[PDB]
Amino acid sequence: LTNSEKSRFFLADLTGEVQSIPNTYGYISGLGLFRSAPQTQTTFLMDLTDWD
Amino acid sequence: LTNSEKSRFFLADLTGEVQSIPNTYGYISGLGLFRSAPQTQTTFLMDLTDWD
Amino acid sequence: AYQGFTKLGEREPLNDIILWEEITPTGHSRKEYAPVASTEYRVGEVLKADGSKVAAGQEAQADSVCIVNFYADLQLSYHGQLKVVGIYRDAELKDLLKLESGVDAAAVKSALKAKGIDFVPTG
Amino acid sequence: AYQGFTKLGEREPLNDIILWEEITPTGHSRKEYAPVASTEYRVGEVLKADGSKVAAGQEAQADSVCIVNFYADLQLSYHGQLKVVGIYRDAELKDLLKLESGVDAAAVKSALKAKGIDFVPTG
Amino acid sequence: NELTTEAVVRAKKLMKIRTKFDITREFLFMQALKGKVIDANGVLYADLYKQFD
Repeated sequence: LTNSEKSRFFLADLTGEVQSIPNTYGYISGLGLFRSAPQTQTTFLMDLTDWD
Repeated sequence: LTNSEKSRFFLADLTGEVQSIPNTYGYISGLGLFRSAPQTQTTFLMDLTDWD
Repeated sequence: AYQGFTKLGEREPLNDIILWEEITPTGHSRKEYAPVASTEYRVGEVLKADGSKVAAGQEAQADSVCIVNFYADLQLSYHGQLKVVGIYRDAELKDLLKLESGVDAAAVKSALKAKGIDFVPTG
Repeated sequence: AYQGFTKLGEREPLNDIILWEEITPTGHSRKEYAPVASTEYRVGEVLKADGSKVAAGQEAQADSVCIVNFYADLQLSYHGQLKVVGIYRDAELKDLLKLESGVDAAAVKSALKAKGIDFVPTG
Repeated sequence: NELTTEAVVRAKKLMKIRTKFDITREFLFMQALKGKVIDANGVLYADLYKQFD
């Protein structure tokens, strides 16, 4: 019971609360493929050695 | 707390209620002059006797 | 507030204008109208045959008196309904009639009285 | 003539577009306007010096961004205030803006950039 | 957000009716004290001065 429509002396029920939430995908992130490698600098280097 | 004046999503405050009862002057009825005389008929008679 | 004051509005009159009506099971004194066009209805206003109110001069029409508070803009009613209802047949009502500008009451009451509507004096 | 059902309304925008401003003892970034007669203000509406909204062609005359909700018939803001206020000096605002029909958004943004108002990209 | 009850309306209407009758009784008592019992509409019901000559 909040109020009527265009009259402050009558009432009406509530029910209400129909939430709508956007859909988010998390399959690749849920796969857990990537290993966390924290570092301190802003750039990092790697070496590539091959004796084919 | 009730709905605002022009918006259905903002709240205002209902301070209270002020009544204006009309004034009635009961004074003669409070004097208690007229004696109640319940009657079982639609009309009653009286006898007036006098001499000189 | 601005210009010193804001009034949120007098309450529209309720449906207590009834004192006695025929209580036929499917409605004897009640008749069914359709709101005409952007027209606001309250209780106790005299309505013509075609859902419209009685103006000056056309007092003889005086089909019925409204008993609902219809809101024109949303096309719903005082109770949340699609159609306005007035009372047009034999019944007794308080004389809380709502009349337009320039329309006298004596001709309106006489037209309603000849139809069956009687107006109890009100204090 | 009743179509579908009724929409009571949509919530007026909240005063939340302000992300940063020169907050001082007084309102350095915000100025007051005397509301124009029969004009209704919402949050995020661009105003000119006189206090009216920016129309087409007058984009260069943009002065401030309204941050309160005013009602024309009530002549009060939604906070029970008497005058409409808006951000005109240097500040950072969200990208949500309400412009009139045919109003160049880019021209309005550049005019506000000159005074010092910035618009953070909003998703 | 409180609804009105039938008992409240019943009591209010009954109180109004009782007060109406009380004020009517006071008016009629005053009219009788004046000497002629004239109803508010103006109709004469009992002219004491003429009855008692």
